[PDB]
Amino acid sequence: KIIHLTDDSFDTDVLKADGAILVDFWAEWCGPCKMIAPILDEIADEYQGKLTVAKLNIDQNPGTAPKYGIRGIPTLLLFKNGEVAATKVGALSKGQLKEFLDANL
Amino acid sequence: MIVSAIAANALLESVTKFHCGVIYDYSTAEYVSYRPSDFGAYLDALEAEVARGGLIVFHNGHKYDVPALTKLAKLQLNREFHLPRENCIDTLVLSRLIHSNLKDTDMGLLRSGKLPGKRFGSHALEAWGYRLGEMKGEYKDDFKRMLEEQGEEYVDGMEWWNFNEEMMDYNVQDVVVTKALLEKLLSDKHYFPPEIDFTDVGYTTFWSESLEAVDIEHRAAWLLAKQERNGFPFDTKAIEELYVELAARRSELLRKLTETFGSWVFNPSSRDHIQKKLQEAGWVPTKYTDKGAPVVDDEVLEGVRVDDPEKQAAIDLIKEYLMIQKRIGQSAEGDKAWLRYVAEDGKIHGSVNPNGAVTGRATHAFPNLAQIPGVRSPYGEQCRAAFGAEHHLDGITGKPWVQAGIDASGLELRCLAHFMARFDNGEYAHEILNGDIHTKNQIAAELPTRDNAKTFIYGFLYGAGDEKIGQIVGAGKERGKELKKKFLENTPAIAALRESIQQTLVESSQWVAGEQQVKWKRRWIKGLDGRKVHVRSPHAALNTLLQSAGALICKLWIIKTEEMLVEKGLKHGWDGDFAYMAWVHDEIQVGCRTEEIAQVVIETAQEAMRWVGDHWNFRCLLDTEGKMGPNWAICH
Repeated sequence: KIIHLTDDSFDTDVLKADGAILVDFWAEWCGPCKMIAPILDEIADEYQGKLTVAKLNIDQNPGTAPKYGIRGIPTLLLFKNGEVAATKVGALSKGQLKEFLDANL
Repeated sequence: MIVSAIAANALLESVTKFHCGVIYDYSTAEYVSYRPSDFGAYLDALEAEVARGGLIVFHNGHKYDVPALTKLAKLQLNREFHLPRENCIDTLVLSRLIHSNLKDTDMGLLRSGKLPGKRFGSHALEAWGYRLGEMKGEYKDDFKRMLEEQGEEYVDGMEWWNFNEEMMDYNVQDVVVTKALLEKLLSDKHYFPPEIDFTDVGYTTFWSESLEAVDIEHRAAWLLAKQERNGFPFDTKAIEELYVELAARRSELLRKLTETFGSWVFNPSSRDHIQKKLQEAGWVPTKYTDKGAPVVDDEVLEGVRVDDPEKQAAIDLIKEYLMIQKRIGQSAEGDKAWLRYVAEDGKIHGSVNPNGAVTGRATHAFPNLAQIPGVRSPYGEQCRAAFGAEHHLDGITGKPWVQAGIDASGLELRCLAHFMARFDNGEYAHEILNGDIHTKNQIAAELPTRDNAKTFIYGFLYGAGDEKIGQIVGAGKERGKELKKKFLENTPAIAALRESIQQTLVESSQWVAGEQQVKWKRRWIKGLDGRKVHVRSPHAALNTLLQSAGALICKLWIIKTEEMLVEKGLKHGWDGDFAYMAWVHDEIQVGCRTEEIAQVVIETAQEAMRWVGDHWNFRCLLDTEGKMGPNWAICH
């Protein structure tokens, strides 16, 4: 229940996608992202209908991350109609994400 | 004989005022101090020693003191002051002549704690004061610390701005070190015989009763010092029109080489780049570089094959890119780039150290005039065009001077024929004159092509192993032994050459724990003028012998050529008829006002080259070849 984005398919799956899109700007060899990858799997499952969860590996898709000023990873970007509504960098929790999204939902 | 050293306000290139100078007379055994209002009498005191036919002792005087006192006398006193080259002695040159093997010598000097780490092996006046125990301090430091307890600060090199009583005292300090260093050089009996106390002789006795190397080095240092002041005319606009073609190419290459690799930044000249790359494109390093990860390795890059066509095609873009940085880093962006060194006369005044080597082959730096890319190397054609006499005006007509480039025709192989004429009775020497010596070496060493003989003869003579030799035929260290031994059997004289000479410096040799503890007869090979030319290992040494002959040949060659040109009637400089612009080992670049003068320059150099061969009774025949033209790309 997780979306893989490239550079080409970032325009259609995210920028032209209606609804909240949560993008993980992650990489192959990084630490806090390897921990939250199981977290997004259950959140993508729970927020079915509401949220679309997507993952972008910036080692293979490295042209998109600079555009959105990715400072540290993992960087979560809540896209709302091509625009970035709220962003969070690093690891996180599910209850705190729930509070976060339902505040923006 | 008098000993002196001076203190001015700045360097030779913008000095304006004479501060002080001290003159120790050996006949008076007493010093004399001079001050800014005593500059006039100072020049006369030097003229007086010239009238007696005595000697004047300076440290780096040939290159700085003498031309500065000529320059200062024109704007301050408006008088002409030219110390004759015969009546001048340079302790710095003798130090570079007598103590060329300082690098080892410093080991014991280090153990003492007497020699600074910043002044290791240096031939500066102060550096020798610690060696002889005469350094009560240094003017620059007795200035800085005393400026603290005065208030005001310090600017990089402000101690020479104004005449101060502390400079006058340390001006003496430079003089007493010159005297003691002179006597330290005169106490070497290999160069200065005991039968003559040179401290109290005329110039006529000094040069002839000293070793011949003493005379050449002072003639060499005087001439090359003139060459620096002449400088090399420079087309600034041309090099500027190259950085444009290169920076644009660098950025365009950088762009294509950033589409092939992402980031989180593609680096032009980083070692952490190829280390991160190619071993991700499918390349496993054949050869590494030391403690961790291979270096840039330009060599393997030609042979790197990766299954990724884009990565593979990008390799050649890296090859060009790195080279673009090289020219740029030499012509623009370098700290010692050419554009930074162009003087306000439209010339590059590249410095040159006379005997800055064991053999006597000179060294060039600031900027290294002797490493300008060749016309065969990419963009070297344009580079060589930037260095030309045509890039100079003219004192009268303004019509660009013509350049004359004369090189020593195959000096290395003829030098080999000379030392081996002692064993073959002029056999190999005639093969040079008869021609196609590389053809004979090809037959002697059993090589397939003549070009393979060319790369063989130089590598073998200079101590190459078997890899470079093996890679000639597409092999490794294996192929080499039979190629070297076969050449030895077909050319006995070369083998016999290393027999008597290499066994002239040993009694018996011995291996101790992997180190050869050779019992030496003398740890120094005699040059063509009796100087000491040390080596290291007796396993070859021949390379040192041949390069010593060649460098000593050209040194005398460029001296006599100028001497004959002056004798024939030509005046040296941009205001006369010709000007030395650059000396590069076996080739020289001479500026000439008219084509007629250049033709004489070419002929004279050949006449001087035959004169050198007759002088040292060279067993082989020396020839030279000249090229007339506007610049350096033409003269070679």
